[PDB]
Formats: sequence, structure tokens, C-alpha cells
Amino acid sequence: LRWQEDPEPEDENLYEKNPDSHGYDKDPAVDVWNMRVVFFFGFSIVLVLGSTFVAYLPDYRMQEWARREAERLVKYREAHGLPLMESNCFDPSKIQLPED
Amino acid sequence: MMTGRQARAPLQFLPDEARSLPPPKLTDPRLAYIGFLGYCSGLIDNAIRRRPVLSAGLHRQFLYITSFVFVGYYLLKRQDYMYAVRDHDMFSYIKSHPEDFPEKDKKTYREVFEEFHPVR
Amino acid sequence: ARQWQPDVEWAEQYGGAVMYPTKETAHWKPPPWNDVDPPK
Amino acid sequence: KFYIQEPPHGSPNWLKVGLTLGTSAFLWIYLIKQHNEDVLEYKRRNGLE
Amino acid sequence: MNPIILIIILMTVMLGTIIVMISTHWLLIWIGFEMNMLAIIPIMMKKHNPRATEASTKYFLTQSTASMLLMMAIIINLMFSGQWTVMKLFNPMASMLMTMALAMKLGMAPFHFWVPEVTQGIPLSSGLILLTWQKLAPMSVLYQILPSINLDLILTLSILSITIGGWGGLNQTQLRKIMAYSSIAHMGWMTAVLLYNPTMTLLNLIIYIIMTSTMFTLFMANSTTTTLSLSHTWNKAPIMTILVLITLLSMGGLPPLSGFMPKWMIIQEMTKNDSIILPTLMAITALLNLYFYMRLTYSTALTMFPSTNNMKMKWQFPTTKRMTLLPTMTVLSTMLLPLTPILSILE
Amino acid sequence: LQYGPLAYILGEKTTKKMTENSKLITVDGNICSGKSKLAKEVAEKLGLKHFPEAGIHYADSTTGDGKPLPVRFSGNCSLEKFYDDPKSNDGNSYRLQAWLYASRLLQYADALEHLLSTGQGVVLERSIYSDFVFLEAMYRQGFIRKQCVDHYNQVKKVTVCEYLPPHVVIYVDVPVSEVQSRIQKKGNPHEMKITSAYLQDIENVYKGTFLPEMSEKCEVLQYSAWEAEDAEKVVEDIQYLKYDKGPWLDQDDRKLHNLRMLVQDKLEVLNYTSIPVFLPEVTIGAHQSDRVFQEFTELPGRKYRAGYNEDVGDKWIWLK
Amino acid sequence: MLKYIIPTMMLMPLTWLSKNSMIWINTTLHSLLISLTSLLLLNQFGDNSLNFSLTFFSDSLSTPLLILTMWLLPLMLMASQHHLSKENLARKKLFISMLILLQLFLIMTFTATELIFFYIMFEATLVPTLIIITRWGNQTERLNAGLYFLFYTLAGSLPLLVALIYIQNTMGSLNFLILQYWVQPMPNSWSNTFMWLACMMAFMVKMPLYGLHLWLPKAHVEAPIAGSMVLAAILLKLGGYGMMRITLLLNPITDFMAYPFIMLSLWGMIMTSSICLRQTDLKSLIAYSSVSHMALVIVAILIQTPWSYMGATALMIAHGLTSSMLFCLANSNYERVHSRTMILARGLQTLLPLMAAWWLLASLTNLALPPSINLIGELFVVMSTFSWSNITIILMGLNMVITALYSLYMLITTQRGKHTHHINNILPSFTRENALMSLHMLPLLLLSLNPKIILGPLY
Ligand SMILES: CCCCCCCCCCCCCCCCCC(=O)OC[C@H](COP(=O)([O-])OC[C@H](O)COP(=O)([O-])OC[C@H](COC(=O)CCCCCCCCCCCCCCCCC)OC(=O)CCCCCCCCCCCCCCCCC)OC(=O)CCCCCCCCCCCCCCCCC
Ligand SMILES: CCCCCCCCCCCCCCCCCC(=O)OC[C@H](COP(=O)([O-])OCC[N+](C)(C)C)OC(=O)CCCCCCCCCCCCCCCCC
Ligand SMILES: CCCCCCCCCCCCCCCCCC(=O)OC[C@H](COP(=O)([O-])OCC[N+](C)(C)C)OC(=O)CCCCCCCCCCCCCCCCC
Ligand SMILES: CCCCCCCCCCCCCCCCCC(=O)OC[C@H](COP(=O)(O)OCCN)OC(=O)CCCCCCCCCCCCCCCCC
Ligand SMILES: Nc1ncnc2c1ncn2[C@@H]1O[C@H](COP(=O)(O)O)[C@@H](O)[C@H]1O
Repeated sequence: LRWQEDPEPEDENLYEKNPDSHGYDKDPAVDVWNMRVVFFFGFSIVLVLGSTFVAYLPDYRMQEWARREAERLVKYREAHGLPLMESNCFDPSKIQLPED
Repeated sequence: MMTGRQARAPLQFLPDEARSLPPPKLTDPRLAYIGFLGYCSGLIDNAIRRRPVLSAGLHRQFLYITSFVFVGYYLLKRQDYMYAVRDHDMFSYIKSHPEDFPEKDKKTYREVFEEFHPVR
Repeated sequence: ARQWQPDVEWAEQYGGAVMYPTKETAHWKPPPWNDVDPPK
Repeated sequence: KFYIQEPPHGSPNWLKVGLTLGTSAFLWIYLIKQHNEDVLEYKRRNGLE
Repeated sequence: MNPIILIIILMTVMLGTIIVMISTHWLLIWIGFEMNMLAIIPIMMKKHNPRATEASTKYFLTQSTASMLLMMAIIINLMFSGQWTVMKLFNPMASMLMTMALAMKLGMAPFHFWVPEVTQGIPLSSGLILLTWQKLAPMSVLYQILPSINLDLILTLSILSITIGGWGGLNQTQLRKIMAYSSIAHMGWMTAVLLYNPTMTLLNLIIYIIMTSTMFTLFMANSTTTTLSLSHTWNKAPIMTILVLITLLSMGGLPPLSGFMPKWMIIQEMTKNDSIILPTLMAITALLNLYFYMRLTYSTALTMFPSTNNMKMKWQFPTTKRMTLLPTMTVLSTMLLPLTPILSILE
Repeated sequence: LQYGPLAYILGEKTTKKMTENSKLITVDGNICSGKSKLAKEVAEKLGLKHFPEAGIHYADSTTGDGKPLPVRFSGNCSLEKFYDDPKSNDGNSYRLQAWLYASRLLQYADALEHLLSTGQGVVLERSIYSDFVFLEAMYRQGFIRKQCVDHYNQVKKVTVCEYLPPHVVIYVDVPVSEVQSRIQKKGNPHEMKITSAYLQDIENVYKGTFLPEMSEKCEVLQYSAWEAEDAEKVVEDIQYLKYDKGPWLDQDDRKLHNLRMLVQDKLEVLNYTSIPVFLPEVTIGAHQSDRVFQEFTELPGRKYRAGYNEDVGDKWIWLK
Repeated sequence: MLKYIIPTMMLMPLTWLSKNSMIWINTTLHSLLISLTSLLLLNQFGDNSLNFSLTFFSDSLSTPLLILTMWLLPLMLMASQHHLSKENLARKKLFISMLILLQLFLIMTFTATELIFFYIMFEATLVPTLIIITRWGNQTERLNAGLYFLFYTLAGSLPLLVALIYIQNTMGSLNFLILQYWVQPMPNSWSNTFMWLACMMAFMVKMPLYGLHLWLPKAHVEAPIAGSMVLAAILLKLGGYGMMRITLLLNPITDFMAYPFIMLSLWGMIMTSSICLRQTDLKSLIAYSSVSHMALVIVAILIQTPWSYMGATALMIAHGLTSSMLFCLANSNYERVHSRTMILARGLQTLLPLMAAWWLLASLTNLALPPSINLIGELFVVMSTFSWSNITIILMGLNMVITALYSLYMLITTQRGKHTHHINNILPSFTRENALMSLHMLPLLLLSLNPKIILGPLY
């Protein structure tokens, strides 16, 4: 009988000693309060108020602003005969090219 | 590196010119971390002798914290002194050798040509 | 169903004089426990 | 009385407790005195008063 | 041993190391090494068994041969310089002989053949003295002669020490031989950064002495000399398994621990000097040291090897041992990396 | 702590109190030799301190409240189940013998600690030098294996070499039939299952192996059953001994200081009883050891060091 | 970022000063509060990252990884409190402390402004993960799993340390904010080739790359459930985050050096997905699916177009949630049948119908069902790789066949068919388990309503 050993215990069922178990703890009061903690600070606080927070982000990464500013600039350069965008990002007068 | 600096004044932990520097505050976060090391030493000391770790030997934990803060204050003073010496010798060597450190003329990006490498 | 913890077959791998026994390191018995040898 | 033998740590070693608290109080007052002397010497050598 | 004689002999070991550290004359360096060896021989023979006599004989022969080569380097320096000052050496032959002598005294490879033998033969306390305090006087003399040390020689000794001390500990189940090959690899790390920045040499020496003193104090506090007896520590004092876990993961060079502090700084000083291949090979070769450290953590902390019945008696008795500075050294060997710029005090 | 090298330096030499009353006396004999009062009778004539024979719960009697712990915490063995089923499958025989050897090693350490600290001699019953006779009787009766004898010999080889023999060994000749008569008059129903051949093997390893090797390193005093009833004759024979053999004569202050520094540290005494020799009689597996260790921690007075337990009434813990 | 590091640190007294029955409740409650507080990192701008200090910053790449990291901790505490119910109280607090310390290392791995602090936290995440796998794992092979996990990682990353210190000595700073403005083009040389390999192979190991992936099906199946959730959900994404930081410096050499590492990915996601067609172990099937999904992120980082980065970060967040849910479902069966064999327990929709609905939703998000962010990331990677080479759609589309053929096979083998007759310990689903599945799936579905917060610094 090699390496004296406790026998491997049986698989314990939380529903036998507690048919109203939520699966959190073998103590039923601790089980119900862990359920309330998980559901309140998980769903009522992070998910609901978090979805409300992300839904009302103050113009996340300026993507509304960038539209509205564009609605100004097109309106500036439609009326003044300018093209809507130049092929050059910078002024070609302020660039020294390497000579050739 | 700086071994020839501390050779005219040997075995001085803090020299006289180290008093021309601001000392570390007692609320220095490095010093607060060394005090936290003292508290962790007190906790390990109560743990290995199988005392209650938080409750037993508050005088002993307090002397651990006090001893680490006391040693670490002078260690931070010597640290700040040696870095101030490093910077002082750096700046004096740059000043006394202008021909080795020429004043660079920073060209703007309208003259600087960079090769464009397209990601396609 | 529970956690595996090492048995005698696993733990006797660490009991020899060396860790990887070769042909040369095969007659090496492990040293005595108090490191004291018989006087021969 | 619980223990069948008097343990080495049954009573606190009041000499050692007194040495511990005296050493710790001395190191704190010497540290604060050293720091006040250091900030006063810094403010004297740099005129930052 | 009579404790007055033990005090006098340990103060004489310390006196030999101090005479090496403080003296400006080569003859006094040699006298300090002779005094150090002469006094440390009865620390090795504290127990009077054949393994301590064998370890002391091998240690005497290696250190005497090293001191002969040291005095020959001193006399060749006397010829080619007419003086005795402890500074750079004025001849590459004397430089080679003194570098060989100090490499033998450190047990750096290929002169490493005594450190697992002598470390296994002697007790854990004298093994601690050997692997920590005897690595202070040759590192003093190496710190003092670095304008004359051959680069190729000290780098060959260093990387050969790191490789051989890496491969040596993989085949070990005895804790003292593990700490001895760990010593060989760490002295290779210290001497590889010697000519680039010797402040990092002193940093690695101090962090190594802290971690090695922690590990030997844990071994003495648990009374374990083999791997398989260290594996019973979870059933007796389970905090000691946590301490050997954090200290062995620290000695492997893993962040965020303080044993990552020297290694990284050594790499930080060898890439400045345009050496990229050599600290890379050193870092990759340190994974072998990490592997047998991880083997010890598997056997001790992360699993539970089967214990015996008589351990139930040792549950009823606490440790009355002087675990001197063990929480201090355990905190300093694990949680010192956020204080990494403290190394400037070693300048 | 209380004793160390500094106490030895500052004048506490341990031969300044070594008087002629400082005699370590071990009374031996068979299972019901009637020595059990005899030793105490010697301890009430010579003014010595009697230690009872180390059972399973001797370590329980020295630590904590002194009460015997439950047998799953101390021993994991039973003498009565050894008397019932000696050839048992669970290996109770050698497990009981190894626990008793560790208990007698602890008792012999307590005896030398009292002898070297106070100068009062100790009267023991069946010290570690006589513990092997039960091992050899169990091996001759086939109760254990040869690997159990090899494990015992390794543990004994690395533990008994650091100690001294007793000054006096008293042995009591009681024949096997008289032992069985005293067992039948004892009334213990487990002890009456002891076979005759086991008692004969105990007497044979006594008279053939124990006493011829102990007669050189100490002084044997071998009595019969009727003359061991009179303690005055035995103590009169003790008081007129000429102590000349054994290694107690060449013991200075240094050797007895080293012995006392070994002896007062109980985890260094018990260091080699738990050597990693994986033997199925004494190896307790990982989950059982973890479970019994965590149940041992939850005992009253066992969760911390011996002056740090609020559940038994230790005060001033924050200043200790 | 010091308003997130200090609450995570204060979870250490919160788990070590609690009552012996309240340590799961307290850590779950306060880690859910930290996860609610993690939404303040959404103060992102279309030009500038949210730059807190010299030490910590958070762009739109690190912010979803941080919200997922701080959200994963209560979920790991919920998953891990069943199989650690018989555990010693001290070892239970040690496990919770390793999860807390791992969260603490991750949330300042992703916010590290300077790249060697990124390296130190990036390689500090090994030790709590190593201790969790090799201590609270179940089988014999957890020790070999820890060895492979440790020594592929450090073999990949010890060249990365040397490469970062080279950048520190050459450029002058490993600040990512300085290196956006001082980045120099890395030319064609052998020195710069092994510079590229030292910068990339650490993250190629931790993604994992195909061929270097062998640490992962050992480290996922031998870990406990909190370990499996943190390796699936976060610890693979350290490689993607580090690649997206470090490929700034590796231009234009990447445009000819990424060719062997794209092929290994584009064929490797075919191979590992094919492996999932024949895996007898359910947890190994989820592991090889994780390799198959992170191969697309490797391709998307190495082709370094904007659509590819947007798809890669969406795919990382989506795969984190989905694979964490898949390991939790496999754990829900393993806590009843005590074996990870996928053919053992069958027909489990007759026995656990709502849990089979959670299996169905997790399998649909595995097979990239639109409009989930799984499909958003999958689709954008496929778009950018069609821009890379038009033939890649073959290797993409075939993968999207096989990714269906194990997502539903896992659904049909575990949940459908006739149930196993001789298994009768199939308990009804606990409220803890259904809560865990819902806390994985409901954020994954709500992120379809607003995917712009998980599309990286270049939305
Ligand atoms: C910000 C405010 C937002 C408010 C709106 C919400 C937005 C979406 C949030 C999540 C919605 C789905 C959640 C329910 C499914 C999971 C639970 C479950 O098992 O349900 C069965 C159960 C009813 O079954 P039973 O008879 O009682 O027993 C269960 C059976 O034994 C066994 O069950 P079974 O076999 O009978 O059922 C299996 C069956 C299986 O049916 C299917 O799988 C077929 C449906 C999916 C494929 C076909 C459609 C593909 C997408 C097209 C539709 C969307 C776009 C349409 C827009 C126009 C075109 C672009 O499941 C369903 O029919 C579920 C319907 C919803 C499926 C959504 C898609 C999931 C598929 C995977 C990803 C696909 C892409 C992402 C889609 C994202 C949409 C936003 O449902 C419930 O008890 C519901 C409980 C409360 C759920 C609350 C959901 C929201 C929570 C968020 C909290 C924080 C924010 C506050 C808002 C709260 C709103 C009230
Ligand atoms: C983020 C990275 C980590 C991932 C894990 C995160 C875990 C932590 C969780 C924190 C909380 C959750 C975070 C994500 C929140 C996402 C939700 C959100 O903010 O949405 C914003 C979006 C915002 O929409 P919007 O951006 O267009 O609105 C404009 C903005 N405002 C409001 C300021 C004007 O919300 C909605 O779209 C809500 C619309 C109404 C509600 C839903 C309606 C549809 C319901 C079904 C209708 C019928 C369809 C067919 C059905 C058939 C059957 C199936
Ligand atoms: C995960 C398993 C596989 C791991 C693969 C890891 C990446 C593979 C390549 C790593 C190379 C080593 C680090 C290189 C750092 C480059 C820094 C730099 O700028 O270098 C320029 C320098 C160039 O020198 P320099 O830049 O100082 O010179 C001055 C400038 N010039 C050139 C103009 C004069 O490169 C080198 O010095 C050498 C680079 C190559 C190194 C060869 C040795 C290592 C070989 C590969 C080892 C791979 C891991 C082995 C472990 C496997 C598992 C056990
Ligand atoms: C660059 C130059 C730097 C120079 C720095 C000098 C700093 C001080 C010297 C450090 C060098 C190593 C010191 C340790 C040497 C070994 C001491 C030793 O062996 O002491 C014997 C004793 C044995 O313990 P015991 O159980 O009673 O023994 C049973 C019978 N033998 O006890 C032990 O074995 C226990 C261990 C006691 C000593 C350990 C603590 C000191 C060293 C650790 C670092 C402390 C932090 C401050 C200094 C940092 C630098 C090292
Ligand atoms: N090593 C041992 N093995 C088995 N039984 C022992 C051992 N030592 C003592 N005993 C028993 O302890 C009892 C001592 O008898 P007594 O003389 O009444 O103390 C008898 O039952 C012995 O069999």
C-alpha cells in the first residue's frame, strides 16, 4: 500500500443541502448576498450605467466635430470657387526640393 | 566611472558639497517605499517565527520601519548627490570642450529630405 | 477529480546523486544525510 | 494557565521592549533633527529664505 | 569549536578581506589573501568528517596555487615597474597571471572545478561564508587592476563561467552544488561588466550576496541540504516555501524582482559599448540558471511532494534558530527593483 | 532565548555543575519486567528526575497543555492495533516503531537537556540505545519488512551518533513465562495477544546484541525479578560503582557545550527522523498531510508560537 | 492612471483583511467598482492620446484592453470560486492575490508610456500567471505547461530587452511620445534585420505565431479557469499591443521583413483551425481556436494599414470576450463530468437548455456572425488583406469556412445528439454560471451597438 493517502472525496452537490442555491457558497445567506452583489454591481451598475455612459460620450474622438467643421469648410470653398481639396497637403511655396 | 572624483576625498559617504543640494523630503515616495519595505520585513519576521503577523510585535515592526526609513534617507541623499555630481561633471566637460560639442543647426522639414516608403 | 499532487514515482526522480543519470553517473550513490562517512 | 511549560515568550521582555522603543524614538528624533539641519543648510548655502 | 576561537577565526577571515580592501601595497594584498585562506580552513573543518577534510584539501590546493600565481604577478610587476602600488599592472604577463590567480580564487571557469566539491563538502554556514565573503577580496583586486586586465581574457572567463555554471546546475539534486554553479554563473556576470562599468560589477556583487545569503539562511532555517528534503518544507513551515519561491524567482532574473536589477544594468552597460552579441548570449544562457531555479520552486513551493509520518512531531516544535536578517534579506532580494537608481551610491 | 555561545563565554561552564549525582540511568527489561516502578524507586533514592517511558504521546506531554493529542495528529498509529494485527496491510507496525523511536529521541534529548542544564541526573526507561530490540523482534516475527529495518538503521545511524550513552544501564532478567503471567495478571485484553516468540525475540536481542555492545560504553547492572523488587540493593550497587568506561570521561566544557547546543534545539534533534526515504509504512501522501496539518493548526494553542495564542489566554501579544 | 493602480493595490488588504467567508464577495464587489471606474479612460481625442503623466498614458488602443482587463477580474473571481471551495483560506487569498497582482501588472503594462517599463510589466505578468498555472492547475502536465510558457516567452523577450536598450542608447529615449516624433527610417542591413527580429519575436511568441504556438495548448488546458480566462482574454493581446507600439520604429524594413511571418500566419490559421476539427479535448479546441484567431491579428499588424489595425484591435477585444466565454462554458461542463473530453458528455441541450443557449451565442460569436465585433474585426482584417494581395481571400475565405466547421461541431458534439446515458450528475445551471456567461456575452453584444470605442487609435 504505497504512499498512505486520504481517499478521493465524492463530488459534492450544492443543491442537496441547499435547494435554493445560487452556486456561490455553501452557506445560504452568503450565497444569496453574493448573488445580490454580483447582480447589482454587475448588471445594475456596470452594464446599465456603463451603456448609458458610453452612449453619451462627449463626441468620442471628435468625429461629430470633424463632420461639422467639414460642413463649414466645403461651404466656404463651394462659394469662393475653390476646389474642395488640394492634392498637396502643404503649400508648395514653403517646400525646398532637392535640386536635380 | 566617477572613481577619480571621490579619490581626493576618500570614504566620505556624504561630502561637504552634498550639503549644497536639497535633501529628500520625508514624504519622498522612494522613502515611503523603503518604509513599506520595513513594514514588509516586519510582517515576514512575524510570519517566519509563527507570530500573528499583523498583531504581534508592534514595537518590532515599528523599529523595522524606523530603521529602513533611517537608512534609506541617507541612501537617497547619497544617490541624489552622485547624480548631481554626474551632471555637474557632464556640464563642466561640455563647457570646457566646445570644439567637441558643436552647436548644431537644426534644419526645418522644408529642407530636410526624407524618403517616402509607401505602405501598399 | 481533485488536484494532482506528486507521488513517490514523481518524487524519486529528484533523489539520485544527479538529475540525469548517464552511464558514468550511474554508480554514484547519494551522499549521507548528516554528511558523515563511516571511518573505513 | 494553559501551557504545561512556561514558554520563553510568555511575558514580554520589558528590557528588550524598552530598548526597541528607545532606539526607534531616538532614530526618529535624530532623523527629523538631521532633516531640519539639512534644509536649513540648503537654505543657507543657497539663500533660499 | 570553542566559541572564543570561532570568534577569533571569523574576525581573522574578516581581517584578511579588509587587509586586501584597504591596502595600497601588493605584499599586503598577498598577506590578506594568505590570512583569509589560513583562517577559513578551520571554518570548513568545523565538523571533522572526511568530506570537510577533502573539501579543505581541494580548497587549500586551489587557493595556494592561485596565491603563487598572484605573487609571481606581483614580482613581475616589481621588475617591470620598480614599485608596489596597488593600481594597474605594467606588464601583460603579470596582468594575465594576476587575472588567472583572481579567477582561480573566485572559482570562475575553467578554474571552477573546486566550487561544487568544496561547497558540497562543508556545512551551509561555511558554504555561505565561501560563496559570499570570499567573493569580496578578489573582486577588490579586479576592481583595482582593470586598466591592465586583458579584455579577451576576462570576457572569455566570464562567458565560459556563465555557460558552465548554467549547464552544471541542471544535473544537480544537492542544494550546495546548485548554489555553487549559481555562484559560477553569477561571477561570470560580474566580471563581464568589469571593464565596461565596474559600478555594475559592485551592484551585481551586492545583489548576489543578498540573494545567496537569503537562500543559505532559508536552507539553514529549514535544515535542508538536498532538493528532496527541501521539498518537505510545505508540511513544516509553509511560509518558507513562499520565501524560497520569491527568492529563487528573483535569482533567475525575473522582473519585477531585484535579481533582474544587475543583469539588466549589465546589458545596459554592454550595449552602450557596442557589444550586442555578448550580453544577448549571456541573457539567453541565464535561462539555464532560471531552469534549475524553477525546478527547485516546483519541488518546494508550487507542488506538494509526499512527506513522512514523523513530520507530525515537528509540527509541535517551533524554530529556535537565529534566522539572522532573514526577513530583511528576503525583502531586499525581492522588492528592491523600484529602487534601481540606488546603484549610483556605488560609484 | 536562554542558552547560547554567549552564555558559555560569560562563565557558564557545564562541568561546574557536573557533580557525582549527575548520572543518566536507563532502566531496561522485557514488556512486563516490573521496571516501571523500579526506575521511579531509583528516582526517589538518588534524588534523580524520573522520565516515564515514551509512548505515542510523549511529544504531546512536553508541548502545549501537556494533554495527549488525538492520534491522527501524533503517531498516526496504535499500539493496540499492533497487538491485534501485527502483519497489517497499512504498515502500522513500522510506523508505530518509527514514531516511538522519534519519541525516545525526543525523551533522550529532554534527559540530556535536564542533565546538562541543571546537573540533576535523569532516570529513563528504554532509551534510544535499547529501542532497536523491538525492531529486531518485529523483524524476526515477520511483522515488518527488511526495508523497514534499513530505514530504521539509516535514521539511527545519523541520529544516535551525536549523543552519549547513559552512565548506568539497569537490566531486569524476567523469563518469558513470568512475563506472560504478569500480562495475564495485567488485564489488558490487547496486551494478552502478544505471542511467546515475540517475547523470546525481545529477550534474545537483549541478551545477544544489546547488552554485549553496551557493556563496553557504560556499566550494566543485570538483576533478576525478585532482587529488582528491593530498590535499596539496586541503589546501593549504583552508589558504589567505579565509573571508568564509556565516552563520558573525556568530556570537557566544549564537547558538552556543543551537545547542549544540539540538544536544546528540538527541530535539529528531530531533523533526521523525517528523511526523504519513501517507505510505504511511514510516507504520508500530499493530500492527507495537507489535511492533517491544517487540522493541526486549528487546535487550541497550536496555531501560533507558544506565547502568542489569544484563544488560550496569552496577553500582551502586541509587545511580544 | 494612478486612480486605477491604487484601487487595484488596495484590493490586497481588501482580500487579506476580510472575513473567511466574505473574500469572494468583497473582491468581486470592489473589482466591479474598479471596472465601472475604468470607463473614464474613454476621454479620447481624434488627434491626441490621453496623456496622464511622464509614466502613464492611454490612447484608443490601450483603453479597450484596459476596460477588458479591469472587467475580466470579477469574472475570473466568479469562475474560480467553485473549484476553490474546499481550498485553504490562506491559499484562497493567495490565489485572489495572484489575480489582483496580475491585473495590477496588466493595467500598467498597457499604459506604460516608456517601452522598458512596458517590458518590465510585460515580463512581470509571467510570475503570477506561472504561479496560477503551476499551483492551481489540475493535472500532472501543469508543470510542463509552466515550463513551456516561461521558456518560450523569455527566449522571445530577452532579445527584446537588448533591442529596447539599443533604442534607448541610440535615439535617447524609449518614450513612445518622443519616438512618434524622433522615429528614423530603419534601412536594409543585417544589423537592422536582427534588430527587427529582436523587436518582434517576443510578441510573435506571445500572440502566438504559428510554429511558436506550442506553449499555448499546454498552458491553456492545464491552467485553472481564471488562468485560462486571463491567457485567452488579455495575455495574448500583450503581443498585439507591443507589436502596434514597436512597428513604429521598424519601418521601412517591415515591408520586406514581415513576409515570412505573414505566410506562417496565413497558412497557420488554416492549420490550427483544421486542428480544431479533430480535437478530442474541448479546452484544447478552444486553445487552437485562439491561435487561429490571433494569426489574423498578426497578419493585420504586419501589413500595417489603418483598416488592418482597426480590425486587429476590434478582433482582439472580441476574441478576448468570446474565448473567455468559451473556456467558462468548457469549465461548466468540466465541473460536472470531471473530464475535458468533448465526446464524453453529449446531448446537453436536453439537460441544460439555457446553458445551451449560451453555448449557441458563444459559438455564433466564434464563427463571426454579424454585426458582432468578431465579424467587424474579422471583416476589416479580410478587407485590408485583400488590399494587400487579392489572392489572400482564398486563405481568408477557406478559414471562414473552417471556423464555422468547428464552431458548430463543438455545438453539435457537446450540446446535441442523444445524451450520454451513464452520466447522471448533470446538475442544473447555477446562477453563478449563468451570471458568468451573461457577463461575458452581454457586453460583447452591446459593443455591436457602438463599436467605435474598440477600433484603436486611428478610427
Ligand atoms: C443600450 C441598450 C440596449 C438595449 C437592447 C439590447 C441590445 C443587445 C443586447 C443583448 C441582446 C441579447 C440578449 C439575450 C440573449 C441571451 C439570453 C438568453 O438566453 O435569452 C433567452 C431568454 C428567453 O428564453 P426563455 O424561453 O425564457 O428560455 C431560454 C431557453 O431555454 C433557451 O434559449 P433559446 O434557445 O430560446 O434562445 C436562443 C436564441 C438563439 O437565436 C439566435 O441565435 C438567432 C438570433 C441571432 C442570429 C440572427 C440575427 C443576427 C443579427 C440581426 C439582428 C440585429 C440587427 C438588426 C438591425 C437591422 C439590421 C442591421 O436566442 C435568441 O433568440 C436571443 C435573441 C437575441 C440574439 C442577438 C444576437 C446574438 C447572436 C450572436 C451574435 C450575433 C451578432 C451580434 C448582434 C448584436 C445585436 C445588438 O431571454 C431572456 O430571458 C432575456 C433576458 C434579458 C436580456 C437582456 C439583454 C440586454 C442586457 C443589457 C444590459 C445593459 C443595458 C440595458 C439594456 C437592457 C435591455 C432589456
Ligand atoms: C470596451 C472594451 C472592453 C469590452 C468589455 C467591456 C466590459 C464593461 C462593460 C461596460 C458597459 C458596456 C460597454 C458597452 C456599451 C455599449 C452600448 C452603448 O453605449 O451603445 C451606444 C449607442 C449609442 O447610439 P448612437 O451613438 O447612434 O447615439 C448617438 C449618441 N447620443 C445618444 C448622444 C445621441 O446606443 C444605442 O445605439 C442605443 C439604441 C437604442 C437601444 C437599442 C435598440 C435596438 C434593440 C433591438 C431593436 C430591434 C433589432 C432587431 C432585433 C431582432 C431580434 C434579435
Ligand atoms: C523564440 C525563439 C526564437 C528567438 C529569436 C529572437 C530574435 C532573433 C534575433 C535575435 C538577435 C539578438 C538580439 C539582437 C539585438 C539587435 C540590436 C542591434 O541594433 O543590433 C545591431 C548590431 C550591430 O552592431 P552595432 O549597431 O553596435 O554597430 C555600430 C553600427 N555599424 C554597424 C554601422 C558599425 O548587431 C549586432 O551586434 C548583432 C546582431 C545579431 C546578433 C546575433 C547573435 C544572436 C543570434 C540569434 C539569437 C536568438 C535567440 C536565441 C535563443 C533561442 C531559444 C533558446
Ligand atoms: C562591494 C563590497 C561590499 C561589501 C559589503 C559588506 C556588507 C557586510 C558583509 C556581507 C558579506 C556576506 C555576509 C555573510 C557571511 C556569512 C556569515 C555566516 O556564515 O555567519 C554564520 C552564521 C551561522 O548561523 P547559525 O545557524 O548560528 O550556524 C549554525 C552553525 N554554523 O549566520 C549565518 O550564516 C546567517 C547569515 C548572517 C549574515 C547575513 C546578513 C549580511 C549579508 C546580507 C546583506 C545585508 C544588507 C546590508 C549589506 C549589503 C551588502 C552585502
Ligand atoms: N518499540 C516498541 N514497539 C512496540 N511496543 C513497544 C515498544 N516500546 C515499548 N513498547 C510497549 O510498551 C509497553 C511497555 O511496558 P511497561 O513495562 O508496562 O511500560 C509494552 O506494552 C511494550 O510492548
